[PDB]
Amino acid sequence: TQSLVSSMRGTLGKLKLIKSMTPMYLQQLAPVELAVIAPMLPFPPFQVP
Amino acid sequence: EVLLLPIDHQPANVTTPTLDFTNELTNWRARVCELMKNLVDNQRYQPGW
Repeated sequence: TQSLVSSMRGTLGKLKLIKSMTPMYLQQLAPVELAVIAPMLPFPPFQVP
Repeated sequence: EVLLLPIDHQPANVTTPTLDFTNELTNWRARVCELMKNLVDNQRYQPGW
């Protein structure tokens, strides 16, 4: 009944534009930290491409 | 003996003050409201309201 249509579209758009530092954390800082950690391991890294 | 003022003045037209809107700050408030009316007018920003 079109109010739920409008509120759905608004909830979508605002949920699209919420703020969160987590994606840029994953894109910039987390592999840097992970690489700094990675030699200090009892279980050395073991990857398959 | 000069005193710089950051807004504009015009001296007393008459000594019985009464309302007009043809001045600077009501002008400014009117333009800010015109922007906000235009912003709510453009539908691509909010689809939710």
